[PDB]
Amino acid sequence: IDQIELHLHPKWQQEVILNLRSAFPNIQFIITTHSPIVLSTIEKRCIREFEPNDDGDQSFLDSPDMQTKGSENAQILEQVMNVHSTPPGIAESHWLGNFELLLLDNSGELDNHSQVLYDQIKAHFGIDSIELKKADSLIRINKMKNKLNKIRAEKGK
Amino acid sequence: MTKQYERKAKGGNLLSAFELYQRNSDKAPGLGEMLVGEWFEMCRDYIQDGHVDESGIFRPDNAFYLRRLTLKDFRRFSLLEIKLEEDLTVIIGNNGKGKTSILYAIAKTLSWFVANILKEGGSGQRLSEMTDIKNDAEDRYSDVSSTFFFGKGLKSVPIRLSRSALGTAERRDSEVKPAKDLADIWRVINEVNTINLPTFALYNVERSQPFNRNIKDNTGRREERFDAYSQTLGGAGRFDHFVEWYIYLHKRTVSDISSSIKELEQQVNDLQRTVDGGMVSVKSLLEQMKFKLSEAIERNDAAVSSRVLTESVQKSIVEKAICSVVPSISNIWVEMITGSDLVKVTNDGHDVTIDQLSDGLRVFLSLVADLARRMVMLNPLLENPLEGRGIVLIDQIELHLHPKWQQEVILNLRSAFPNIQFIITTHSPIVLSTIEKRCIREFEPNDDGDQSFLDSPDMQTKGSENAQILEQVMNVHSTPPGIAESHWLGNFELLLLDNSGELDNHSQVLYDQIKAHFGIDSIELKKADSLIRINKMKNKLNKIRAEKGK
Amino acid sequence: LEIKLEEDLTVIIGNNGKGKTSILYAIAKTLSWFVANILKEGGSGQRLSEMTDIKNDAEDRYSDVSSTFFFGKGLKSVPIRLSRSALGTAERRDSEVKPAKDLADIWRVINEVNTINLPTFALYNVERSQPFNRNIKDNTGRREERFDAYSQTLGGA
Repeated sequence: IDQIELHLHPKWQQEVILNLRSAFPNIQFIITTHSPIVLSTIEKRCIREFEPNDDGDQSFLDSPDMQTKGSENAQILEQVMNVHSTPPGIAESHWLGNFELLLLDNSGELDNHSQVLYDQIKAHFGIDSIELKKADSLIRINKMKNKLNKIRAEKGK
Repeated sequence: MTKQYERKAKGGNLLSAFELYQRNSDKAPGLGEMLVGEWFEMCRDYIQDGHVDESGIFRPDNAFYLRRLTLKDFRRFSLLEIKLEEDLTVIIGNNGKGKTSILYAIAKTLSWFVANILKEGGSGQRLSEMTDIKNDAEDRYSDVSSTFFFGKGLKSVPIRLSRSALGTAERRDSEVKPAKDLADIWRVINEVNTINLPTFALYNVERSQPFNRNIKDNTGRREERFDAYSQTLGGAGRFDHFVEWYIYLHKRTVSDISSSIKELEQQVNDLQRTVDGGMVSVKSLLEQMKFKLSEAIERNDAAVSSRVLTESVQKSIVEKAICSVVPSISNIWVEMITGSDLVKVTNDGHDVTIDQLSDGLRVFLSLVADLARRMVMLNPLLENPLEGRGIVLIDQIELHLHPKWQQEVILNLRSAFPNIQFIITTHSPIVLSTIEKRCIREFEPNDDGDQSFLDSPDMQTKGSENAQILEQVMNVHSTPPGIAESHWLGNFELLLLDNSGELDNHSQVLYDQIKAHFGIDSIELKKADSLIRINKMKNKLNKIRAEKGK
Repeated sequence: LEIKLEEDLTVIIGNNGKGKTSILYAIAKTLSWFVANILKEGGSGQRLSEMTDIKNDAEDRYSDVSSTFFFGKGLKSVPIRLSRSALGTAERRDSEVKPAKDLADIWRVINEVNTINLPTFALYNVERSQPFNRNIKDNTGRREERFDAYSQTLGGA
């Protein structure tokens, strides 16, 4: 079967391999795919991984180092398929990294540009977004660590 | 009669000026030439007028796009309305939800535009009665409605396509008169003084076709401007027409007029100097040669006289589109060394022909190549023909593409084709991670066709990650439910939560089994260690609180 | 390239232009000999083409596809080699398919003496997802014939 995930929603990719291997238990299936959701139902020993930087001169075709059966699809996408979970072509992806870099570039406290970009993150992702949740957790951790560093360096002289 | 028509034409409406143009076209020439000329020139300024922005991209002042679609008793839908976006609209949902059906309805609507641009009083495609009518529908007829927008002059272009059942004996009619009027003004201003026409293209999932190199019967002329409307809304792109057109561009960067002129004339003159005594027994070949020379001295005069872009800059613009959108390809050419004129592409490294490509780097190549070809033929008066108006319907844009290249397919398409309104359907969260929430029209999973409004998701998908988009927008879990190994972290969470937080025998053997299945460098084992130490931290804080007070 | 396919399920992953379709196509060309010699005595399966199968940078101008099958402890190795030389070359390379001929001849002979269960070889390429028309019904082959089950079982859809 070449590209078993053809035209299938990622809800029927979670069970296509299990259904096929339960109905046809003695057929040897040899299958190609581009989907971490299909790979999440397949053992690591059943996977033959092509390296991204090969020229066709490799003498073997090997399994990954990560057990994919039962793993998260984002973890399989990052590790097995060598693909970012969050896209690098979108400038809105690196906003949280630039935000925490700006927080460390300050004294750990919020200033004008970091507050503007945090409001940008707020108005982009929304109230219940986990990007905002990680952003406010970063604010809490760095802002309280400022007072920790101050109270430890007061007695250090 | 025309006293308020002149004011309506001066106010920024082109239909009234078109009516005065049509009334004064068959009037007395000479003295009446100036008024019909200035109203025609006003219509041409309204169509052609636009400006480059600060980004260097041509933006027309009067854009053309579909803005609202209504399906009544059409296929699985009872009554549904979609407010489509100006630039990108993504339709997502489960299998058998109706996303290939919305694109089919929009293609049936745009077929009338294509047909009435092509021919005066042409008839486009219409709805079927065996499939398009809703089963167990009490009305026994279906219709689709579109409300196209063509600037401030035409705020609404209402088109209805109706069809009754196979034997219900009704005469439901399609309202295609504003489509007729808009395509008729496009055709008449084009034939008087050529204008940049809009493109319409449908790329259904039956563009995954085996490539046959020759298959060359292809009835029609591949250089004529109204060949970009030939089989455009029919599923597969005409990649065979593209490769013949590209071969003709390669052999028209000097070496085809050479063939039509020099060798044909020299064969004809050799026969003419042979037959100076007459003698039909070799004069038989000569009349065939002279007729072939006449046939090739046609199909060239229009190519020189009706030429706005030169025949090499079209090739350069098409190559720029290919190597800008399609990721692995970096150069594309035609080589004639063999004598079969074969097109070759450059992957990462090696130079291979089009037969030896993949089936996801060739299908996407055929899509981009056909769309760039149709825009180059249909938009000759621009410095970049890909900054042209149109509507393109792509069905499952993420077809046969690796998730590395689904992260940039939409960005490349919307960066190379800025003025196309794309109306796509996807099945992948990698593609939706690069698309804003307002461009997404989802179907709920608990849907049976009675809904009347497709709405955006509640979370922003642009810049979000695959796990969160897949769990909240696709509404499917990251860990698969069918794999019993995927519930072990949750079971470990419950067998820690019910106890105080110390590892008992069952929690210890579950930790050992999680470690043995996943490994030592796994997110599941790291998360289990984090839960163990935060529950020990909870117990330590509770013991310190109990020692402090009671 | 050397592949160590699993007994039950094997999944081949990688980018586009890595050769997974080529691997499945090579296996289908190998299994066509088994299918054709199950149907007809002295039959011939498909063979590698001269235009696409040979590498464009091959210095030897021939291509080999060497498969090794397993049929129990009694017959542990069934070798089969599909070889093809380049077009316009005086040197010609033959294919050694004799163990495949022997095994499929055995299957056909035992079947025609006393009816046995036959293995199911199938390829499901991207060549599927063609549109369905109910009106195409006229065909030759008598669909209820058991050996009609091998009718176009490989080659795509």
